[PDB]
Amino acid sequence: NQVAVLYQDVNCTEVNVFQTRAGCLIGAEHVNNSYECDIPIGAGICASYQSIIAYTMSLGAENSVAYSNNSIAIPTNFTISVTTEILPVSMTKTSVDCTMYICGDSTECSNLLLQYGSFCTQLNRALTGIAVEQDKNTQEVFAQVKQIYKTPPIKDFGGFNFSQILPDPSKPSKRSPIEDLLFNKVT
Amino acid sequence: LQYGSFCTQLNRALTGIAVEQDKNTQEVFAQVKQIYKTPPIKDFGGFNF
Amino acid sequence: MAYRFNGIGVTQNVLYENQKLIANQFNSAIGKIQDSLSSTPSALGKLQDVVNQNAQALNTLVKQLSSNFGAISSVLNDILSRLDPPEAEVQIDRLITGRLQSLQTYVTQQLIRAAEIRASANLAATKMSECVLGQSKRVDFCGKGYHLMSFPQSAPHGVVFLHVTYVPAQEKNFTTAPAICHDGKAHFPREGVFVSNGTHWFVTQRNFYEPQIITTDNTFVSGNCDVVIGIVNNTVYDPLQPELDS
Amino acid sequence: NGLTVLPPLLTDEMIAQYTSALLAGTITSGWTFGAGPALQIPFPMQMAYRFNGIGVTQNVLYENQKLIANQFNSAIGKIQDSLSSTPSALGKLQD
Amino acid sequence: LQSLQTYVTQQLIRAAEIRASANLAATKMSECVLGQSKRVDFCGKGYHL
Repeated sequence: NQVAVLYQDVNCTEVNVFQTRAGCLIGAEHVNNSYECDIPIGAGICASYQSIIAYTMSLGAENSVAYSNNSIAIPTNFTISVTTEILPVSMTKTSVDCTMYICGDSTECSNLLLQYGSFCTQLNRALTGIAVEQDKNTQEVFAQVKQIYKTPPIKDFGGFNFSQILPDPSKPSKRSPIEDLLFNKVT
Repeated sequence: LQYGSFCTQLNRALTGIAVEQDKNTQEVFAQVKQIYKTPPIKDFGGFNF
Repeated sequence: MAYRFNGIGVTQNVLYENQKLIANQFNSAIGKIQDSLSSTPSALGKLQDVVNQNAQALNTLVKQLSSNFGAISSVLNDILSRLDPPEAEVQIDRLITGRLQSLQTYVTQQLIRAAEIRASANLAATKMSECVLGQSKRVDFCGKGYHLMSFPQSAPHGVVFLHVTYVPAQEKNFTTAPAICHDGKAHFPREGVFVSNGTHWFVTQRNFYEPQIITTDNTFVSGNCDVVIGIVNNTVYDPLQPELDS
Repeated sequence: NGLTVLPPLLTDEMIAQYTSALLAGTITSGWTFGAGPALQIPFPMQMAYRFNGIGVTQNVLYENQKLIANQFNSAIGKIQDSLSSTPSALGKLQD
Repeated sequence: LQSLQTYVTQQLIRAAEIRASANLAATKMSECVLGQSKRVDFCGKGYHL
């Protein structure tokens, strides 16, 4: 429950007191060591909970390659690596009735609105364009094959196991375990 | 205060821009986590850097 | 998978002679993917960011209906049933202008966010074409390392790519030379590199250590031993020589 | 009037340090440090690999090494002079 | 309020443009500095070394 306070663009003499280029920092204790950034303060200054400390951040470790005019390094083994990448594809399709929002069910308000011309039609057209764009996005990402392919019933691929990404027949959703976890983790 | 929450919207948009700038710089320049150094003697077969 | 090892510059025998180890590494990596997804909450923050931004925009739009914008009240029914048309017209004009301005701001921000989402979806379509339907040579486009393959998974309003790559490991130092001098001729490797462990000279492929005897089948000759800087003397074996010897 | 400017998180000296690390990595180890551990290699051999990349044999580089190095050095010097002598070079950042 | 809203909308448009430029720069740093590119005219005129 400990906190520190930063006052921006203020000198420390008009308000564990530290004067940075971002402002005046109260509640943090300044150290001469350098770590990776945890909470960015600014101008190269970061803060961390170790009490609360403020430090200049390090860019990384130091490494010097043993360069020579006749030396080489060759790998003798390898590693297989698997990594993830998440990308958003679409938004939710939302429609707004201009007259209902702006006037409700009153008629006098609508008669007065008719003096503003064609604003509501413009707004409706813009939202409709967004709504069709979303479906276009999903088509362009996912419908890249015109044949539905299935995997053979005997899963003999030379020792490689794909059960965590292939559909689960037990579930009613016919989703893979990883897809189940992904759909459960987003609220 | 009778106009509602316009000012909060404007501040939120500007804060989003300010965060995006630092994200841009990180994505361009911070592509290595090791700091490499050249050898003290610069003999690269005739190439001058 | 042997074809894909060829695609990154490694021979097929390297895959066929290590098939079980590679399969086990692949299976362990997929298992770790599942564990990491199950144990880390902030992994899917981008989709959650999109949802949160849209929801808070709608909440702000609905909340704006409680403002009076300089009129007597924010309720149309009360202001109509409390006043005559001559002044109700002016007050309703105030309300109408305020609500129209709020609606226009909402629509403008929605258009800008839609443009950003469209750029992201174009990138995802390019990745589905070039990492899932092929093997990519571009650096860091389909993961960190040398790209082998990729697998897609679907997520709410999004896509997840599992990139499988090759990473070198356990490197070792050797002495190297640009060419070999033999019989007053200069020899260069067809597809590898000359290496020396201190005593003997071999030729390896460049991404995996597998030394061979230097013969006339894995080298080609060009010029004499006078021009190249750093050439080394060593013998180049002739595979046809012992054949006619007997 | 309520206007203020926030400082960037990375200072100019830290961006310069990042670029110097990238230069040192590519000069001492080629493209290997971008895909795993950095593996040293002599620079003329790396340039021979890069000639192989565009469809030219290695002996072409090993037999013209001094000429190629001189051409490279002259090109870099001309880059420096051209930047120093033309004002409209950096128009985009100024815009 | 009108003046402030105009300023903020213009800033949002410009920020989108700058973000696109920075994404291009990040792709170039990955593919021309950390590797050798086969794409025509992506890392200069000629055959990229």
